[PDB]
Amino acid sequence: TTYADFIASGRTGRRNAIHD
Amino acid sequence: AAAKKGSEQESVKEFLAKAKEDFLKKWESPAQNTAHLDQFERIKTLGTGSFGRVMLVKHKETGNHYAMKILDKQKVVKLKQIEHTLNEKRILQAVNFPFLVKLEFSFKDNSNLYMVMEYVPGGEMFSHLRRIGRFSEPHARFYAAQIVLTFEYLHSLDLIYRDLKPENLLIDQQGYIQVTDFGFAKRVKGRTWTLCGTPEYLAPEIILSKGYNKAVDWWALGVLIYEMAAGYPPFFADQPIQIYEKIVSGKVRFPSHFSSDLKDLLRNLLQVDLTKRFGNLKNGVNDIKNHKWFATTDWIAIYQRKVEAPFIPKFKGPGDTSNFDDYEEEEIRVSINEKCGKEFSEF
Ligand SMILES: O=S(=O)(NCCNC/C=C/c1ccc(Br)cc1)c1cccc2cnccc12
Repeated sequence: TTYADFIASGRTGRRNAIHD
Repeated sequence: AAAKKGSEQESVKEFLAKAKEDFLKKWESPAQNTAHLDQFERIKTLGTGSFGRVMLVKHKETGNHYAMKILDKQKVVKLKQIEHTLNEKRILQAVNFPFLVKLEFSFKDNSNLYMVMEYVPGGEMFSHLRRIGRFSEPHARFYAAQIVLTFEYLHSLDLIYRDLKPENLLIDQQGYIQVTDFGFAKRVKGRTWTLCGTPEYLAPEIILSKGYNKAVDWWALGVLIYEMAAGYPPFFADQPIQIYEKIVSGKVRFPSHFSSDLKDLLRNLLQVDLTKRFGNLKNGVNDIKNHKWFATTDWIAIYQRKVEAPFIPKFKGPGDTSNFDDYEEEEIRVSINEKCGKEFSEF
């Protein structure tokens, strides 16, 4: 499932803004 | 409906003209140096970023709690965020809206810049969203309506916000949204070019170096609504480059549980073509406010905070932080030498 793919991904934690 | 210029539209217009008068006065003469670090007792870190942290503090003279953002001037300089930091403070001190966190004080010392804002004890939407999984459509609609009105306000002041995401939305004791993080907010008439924001939320025109305007905030709204209702963003991957390929491809898939009204709204917000993107057309924000998905929304009642929130955060007295994650604490050091004085003279 897409949800399961999301949960297994490395971007379910707080996402940083990109500066440079 | 979306095109119709009824008496309701005039009331909004009237309200916004007065709001612009108030804003411009503070925009042109910013509050400066309105407190000192020693006036505050530092309690606990509530969040961290590249060039500082936000800590829960207690104002000694009143006993009020606040969220104090501490920015290391040298780190700001190294990351080339000087102008963005000046933008952030000048804009936040000048704005006033029920869903915008208030800046109560600001000041600086040899080492750091400080922005003391109201403490919002319910924690980040991000925390609640990840834990619960996803919000119901009526729950997501309630939050989305607040962002719609907030963007209508900000945009009327020629402001672009540029960092919408659940991590920057706090839930107050009434269960209403407070928007924080004005680090990328900018007052611009017409076009701007800085590649900034958060990968999942970037409009295609930003990633394609096109030059862009307030329509990027409407696209970000599409991403936010999708993420709140789905539990995951419409474009995700393990690496940012992969996210960008998805964003520019022009393809989006919706969970099978999305209502057809919700899908239709999101097709119009997550619209690569600017001549077609909702929020960016002749009808402006009204194309959004009058969309079917928002039929049940009473915009004036939302603004007035009269609508019952779908949840109230657990509140265990003043100064409680159990709605926030724990972060490593670091002692605030103030150099004996002034750093970067010229660069931040207006702060
Ligand atoms: O703790 S926060 O920072 N959470 C909102 C954004 N998510 C955390 C990011 C913190 C952060 C700190 C410094 C930098 Br530079 C960048 C991000 C936060 C920021 C501003 C006002 C707040 C009021 N009440 C509670 C929290 C408040």
